[PDB]
Amino acid sequence: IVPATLPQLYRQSSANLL
Amino acid sequence: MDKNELVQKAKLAEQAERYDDMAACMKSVTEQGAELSNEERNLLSVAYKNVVGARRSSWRVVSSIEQKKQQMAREYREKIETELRDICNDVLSLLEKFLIPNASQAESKVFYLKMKGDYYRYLAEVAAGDDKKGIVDQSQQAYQEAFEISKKEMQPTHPIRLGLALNFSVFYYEILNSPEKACSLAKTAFDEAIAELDTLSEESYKDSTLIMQLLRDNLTLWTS
Amino acid sequence: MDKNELVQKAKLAEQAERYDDMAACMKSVTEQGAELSNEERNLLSVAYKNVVGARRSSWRVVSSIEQKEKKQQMAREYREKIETELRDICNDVLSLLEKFLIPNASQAESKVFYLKMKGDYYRYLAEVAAGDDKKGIVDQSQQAYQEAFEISKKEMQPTHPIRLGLALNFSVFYYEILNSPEKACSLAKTAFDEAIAELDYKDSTLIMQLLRDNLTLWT
Repeated sequence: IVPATLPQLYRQSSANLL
Repeated sequence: MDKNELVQKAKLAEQAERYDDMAACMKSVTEQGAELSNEERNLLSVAYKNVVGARRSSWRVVSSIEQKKQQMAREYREKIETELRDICNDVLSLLEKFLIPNASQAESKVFYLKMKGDYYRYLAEVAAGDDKKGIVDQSQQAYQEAFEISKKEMQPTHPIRLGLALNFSVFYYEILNSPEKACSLAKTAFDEAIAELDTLSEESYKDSTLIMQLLRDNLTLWTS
Repeated sequence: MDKNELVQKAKLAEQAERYDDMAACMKSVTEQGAELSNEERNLLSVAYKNVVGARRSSWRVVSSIEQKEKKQQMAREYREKIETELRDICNDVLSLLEKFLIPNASQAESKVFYLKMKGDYYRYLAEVAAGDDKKGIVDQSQQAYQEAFEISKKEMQPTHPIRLGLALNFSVFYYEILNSPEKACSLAKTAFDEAIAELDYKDSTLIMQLLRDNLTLWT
């Protein structure tokens, strides 16, 4: 577990998903 | 030249979400000239799918903002388009120079010919009106050949056969603007696969079943 | 180039999640010498946050593999390559901050924000710092944080999000790099409590939960 710091981060369906 | 060191480094990259690096390793492995294993085959594909997919997603965003001084979006979209064409040409270069020619097993021939159909489909999505016909032709031609072979040599429940149907159907519906052909291709694949549903093992069922759920969703989506 | 066209293009890149493009746009704007507006400054920060953050995440992963024989040799080889990119990105930002962003800054709110960034980028260098230069790099991170901390105290109210974000980050510096949990816990508690009393903008609330999340994890 890493401590929190600031800043912080329709159609079609084809094979080989991401 | 320590291909295992590259197949290993490639596995390290995927873990670190550094697909550009992973692609560089797998492309070097392909360049040796030895036919890829089924494990290398799937690493080269995942690497390239993530690298080109980032470009496709970015292009769909910049080209959606273009629809609604937005000349800047058109310029950037041109940029992203060049990056995308460059990545497709790469994969297609590997496909013609090494993968397709060294493909001994039929399953790999279908997997490689399907990849060729997908990469030409991505080029078609961004093609100059002039070049578009030729590129569409190339994609359909690759998928048709993969199709014929999969029909001959694989069971309807094979995931490569099912994934080929899914992608070939999405090519007809979007690239060819043919809803009647696309729906028919997806329904047959689903129906033939469910006709032989009893064959799937407890361990390997999810591989074909997931693709089948997908054929159904496209069909549901296209019919409503 | 046109500084506003570059600023617009950076907004497009961010929407597209193309940060290296976003960073290239914002780096050019800063090089012009124009004082960054509270919008150009945020864009430059978000771009770089995401560039370096990708390296920081891959580093942790490739290290984790090292703690979890031929592969171990190759992982270190990869860990060093990612470290070199990370250092390079930090030094880029540190050059901008030191050389242009900090000197041009006139208002206190911007100066506190730039000095916090310098504390963060030195903190990232410290996480992968070579043992020899490790003491100098930590010294630099702390110094940047402390200088911003004092200025924050004398010019902002506790509720200001930049003052709050400064406390969060500076707290995490003490616990993670100085291994001084009482400071980090004590420093974090004071900002919350001061934030809780004035409590008179809802961006500060987001920060309070993060402070609460950390005192809690440390607890």
